[PDB]
Amino acid sequence: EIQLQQSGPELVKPGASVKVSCKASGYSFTDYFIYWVKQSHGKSLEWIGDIDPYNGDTSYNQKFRDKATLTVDQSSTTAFMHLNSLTSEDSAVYFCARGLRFWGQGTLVTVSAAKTTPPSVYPLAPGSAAQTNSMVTLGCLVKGYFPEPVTVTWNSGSLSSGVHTFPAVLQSDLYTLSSSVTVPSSTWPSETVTCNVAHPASSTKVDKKIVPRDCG
Amino acid sequence: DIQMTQSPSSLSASLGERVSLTCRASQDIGSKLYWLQQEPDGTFKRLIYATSSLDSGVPKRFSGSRSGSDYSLTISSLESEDFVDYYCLQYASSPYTFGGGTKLAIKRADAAPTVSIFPPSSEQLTSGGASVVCFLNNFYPKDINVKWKIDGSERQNGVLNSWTDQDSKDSTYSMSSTLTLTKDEYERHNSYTCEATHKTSTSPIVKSFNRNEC
Repeated sequence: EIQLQQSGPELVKPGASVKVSCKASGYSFTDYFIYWVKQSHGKSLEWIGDIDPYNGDTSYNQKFRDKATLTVDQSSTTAFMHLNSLTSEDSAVYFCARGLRFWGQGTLVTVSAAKTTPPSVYPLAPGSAAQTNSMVTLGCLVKGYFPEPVTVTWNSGSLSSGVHTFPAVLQSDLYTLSSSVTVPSSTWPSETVTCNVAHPASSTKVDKKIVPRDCG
Repeated sequence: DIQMTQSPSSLSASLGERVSLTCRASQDIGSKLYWLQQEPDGTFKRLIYATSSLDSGVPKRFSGSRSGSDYSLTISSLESEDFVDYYCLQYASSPYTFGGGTKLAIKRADAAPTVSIFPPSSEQLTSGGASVVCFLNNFYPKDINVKWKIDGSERQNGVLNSWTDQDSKDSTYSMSSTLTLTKDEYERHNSYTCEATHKTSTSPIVKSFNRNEC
């Protein structure tokens, strides 16, 4: 089968450069043009350029001529996209493709000046005794970390239903997110509820127990 | 460059329903249009080439057509795997350009948010900060607005919102809203209110707490 296998995620500072590889297999590499595509925001798509592998001939979106440089290696049957002078605007998922028909899996590129920072985890307990249909919603607030991702669990994965972990927002180079869990009033606070927050990039794992603070 | 305006940008429908997505070309693109499908893991696949030709192994419920400058992808009878993203692409003239996309979402009964408000934790206060968080959970349809009020006065600054994708199990959406202040400015005021206005009522859902109450 035809495969296009791209290299892993890149995390670099502004002004740095990056070089993404695209390994092609299951057809004659030089017979088809390789295309490169930018996806911003997780949706919007832009053609960057394409390359003829038989000769080295390239063609660029004028928007990307001073940004991208496309090359190949006939032996490794691999196409490359080198991106220079990186800015925040360059953060995206970049795809290679045979024509615009068969697609690589994409490569996440993130550009940021931020240093690795594990999150602060704060418990979110209701301020009052009020119930709604014998349910309590509890939460944790995961604030000021870099880079993505964090993973949140509740009771070490024991509480999996009624959970919403929200996408992170960026404030001032750092990320924040929240997680809610809803359980019966009869289970909390008679039973402990704890959020578990792992941050692979700093190899930290933090627990925060939700402690009642209402007064009946 | 050629602009491909794609509509709708999202569409609610249900299993068995028939739907259509459209791309309008700003210049004659002839029959040179691809329809692409994208899976949630980011995997792209081509469904249609040359406006109306189905790729090998694409189910027959998919068709492409054209009228004047409008190009459409029709799904005659939706299946569960169909509720993903779709993009047109023109290759008549370089630079090749894409429509902005359509996400197909699952139709369900309207549902009001369960709204919850949370005072800043004492751990955060101790560090000099004060985030007030409001969850607006399990509502349908997707559109919703939140207003913060401090001592009855509307507050816009320092508010950050985040929206989940449609729940895979119950097809609802959720929102979180966080108002961040310094400890000092949090302690100058007393009533913190989160107001949620959703299609399921003319009357907003109001949750508050007072700084010193339990």
